Amino acid sequence: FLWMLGQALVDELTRWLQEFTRHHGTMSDVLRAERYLLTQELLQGGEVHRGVLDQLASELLLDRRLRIPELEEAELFAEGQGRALRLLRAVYQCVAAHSELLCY
Amino acid sequence: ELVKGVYAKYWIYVCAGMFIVVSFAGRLVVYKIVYMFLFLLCLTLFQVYYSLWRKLLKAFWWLVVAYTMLVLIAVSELFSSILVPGFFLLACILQLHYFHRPFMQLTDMELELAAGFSDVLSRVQVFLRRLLELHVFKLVALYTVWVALKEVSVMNLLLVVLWAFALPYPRFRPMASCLSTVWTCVIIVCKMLYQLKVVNPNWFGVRKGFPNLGYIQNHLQVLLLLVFEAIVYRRQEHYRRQHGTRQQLDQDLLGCLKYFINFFFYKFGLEICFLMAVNVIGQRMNFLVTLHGCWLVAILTRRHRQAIARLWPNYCLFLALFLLYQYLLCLGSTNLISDFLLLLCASQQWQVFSAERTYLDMLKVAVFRYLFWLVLVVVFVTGATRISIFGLGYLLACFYLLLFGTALLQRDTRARLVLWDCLILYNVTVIISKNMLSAGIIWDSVCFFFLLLQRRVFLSHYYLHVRADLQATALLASRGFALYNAANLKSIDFHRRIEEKSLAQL
Repeated sequence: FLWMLGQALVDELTRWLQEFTRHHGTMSDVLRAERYLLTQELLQGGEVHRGVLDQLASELLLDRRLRIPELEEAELFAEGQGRALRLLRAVYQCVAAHSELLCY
Repeated sequence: ELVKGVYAKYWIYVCAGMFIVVSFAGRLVVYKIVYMFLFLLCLTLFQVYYSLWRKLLKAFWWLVVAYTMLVLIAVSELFSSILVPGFFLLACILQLHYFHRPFMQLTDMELELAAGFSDVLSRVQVFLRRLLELHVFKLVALYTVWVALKEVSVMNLLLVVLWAFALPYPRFRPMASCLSTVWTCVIIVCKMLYQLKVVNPNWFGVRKGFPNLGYIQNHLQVLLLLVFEAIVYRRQEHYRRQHGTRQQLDQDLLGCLKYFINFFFYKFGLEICFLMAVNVIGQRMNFLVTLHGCWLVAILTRRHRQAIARLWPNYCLFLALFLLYQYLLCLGSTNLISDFLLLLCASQQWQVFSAERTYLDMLKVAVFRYLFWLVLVVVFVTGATRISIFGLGYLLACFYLLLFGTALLQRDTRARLVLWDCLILYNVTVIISKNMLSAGIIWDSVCFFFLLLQRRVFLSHYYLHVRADLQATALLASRGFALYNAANLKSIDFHRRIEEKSLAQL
């Protein structure tokens, strides 16, 4: 039982870490979606105009309504990962959010 | 008849083993040595002419009873020399008439969990046969070289010649096998006819030794390997006579696993022949190992796979004429096996060079994106574990490539690659010099691997996609700044509001 009890606490920690990196997460997602489209144009061989971005921090997520495909399925894979994988993702997220405090 | 069939397939070898026992029953006089010759004759014909071997199978075991008879009749000490021949003939009899014909028929190619286990075991058996069908000239060639690298002579020298001029040119492989079998038996016979009483007091191989089995055990195991190889060839032939693609790589993890078990030396082959030359110049460190060094740095320098494929004809000839000459200078020698392991690897890449002419998503990111960064940590720990002057060079290359790294991971291939190739030349120079002037080569070999792996990531088609992402981030940097600054200003305002509220209340 102790293994499963420990797993519950792992999830609690993961939740806290996710809240500690929330703002960073939002900023990232805005820029990831923008990058998705940006790279398409680059790969075509055409120019990256402002219209690319127009097709699409917290506010900008709501305003944008161009729901992308790949990125959404990727999020599902992430949610459907094991607790171990997800806990480690949480740790990376925290470090990459507050990098200054690490250097120090 | 189950056990009769077991004996009609896996028991003819009992007669063969017994042949040896008779021949090696104490002081071997002429007759016991001729007994050996008869055992040898049987196994030799098996290789040379399979059809004819089958034709005189039990006829030869009947001739066996014939020989054993005369011996025991003419010749407790004396009774022990009658006992063994008797035992031999008894075993023959059983196969001779009762299992010999159903064996000639086995060779004629022209509860609950027990069933589950049987199927599992069946899968294993079939697979292992396939592997040992193609990966057996290797073990034959390697063993005949280890034997003739220990017992340096002028009668085991011919065996080196055979399996070192038939590995580069692979059309001779059948005739190599044939001539090795006869010659290994000539060696066995001569060395035995030297354990006689009239043969008393080495360059030519033949010498005397008190344990007769132990003495002629080495060359006997070679005869064994050779013959076992032929058995596997024909057994696999019988199986099918009677009874992992590119696409798979991009599907599931198991799909990729299969692709590599099928082809690993197909793709990563020039890289493994170069990591074998680094081993020679790291375990030998003499002066004849410096020419292996100069070949590495004159093959590596022609950076195109196509150009390298025109020098492979000579790399392979050189490596074969060097093993022989170094073993002629060892007869007038157990580290020359690194010059073999490399004539093997390179003869096999000469084959690819003329035959190409005819959650997995998670792993691919951590190999095609976050590996450049691991190579850079290895460069540091290659040069800070071995304190020398060469080691400082590594430390200082890590520093350069960390600073100007982001720009490198973005530049067009031309350059991306120039820098990498340069870093590869520091490695090779270090390796070839630590030798000319003599802490060793191990840590510079872990490094030579990693850097040759990243040259392949930086020349793939899956890296094109990571270049795209990295290029895009440099363009969308301005947006990033705006997002951040907006967030900062928003929080500033909220805090400022709260303070003004307090001052109003006060």
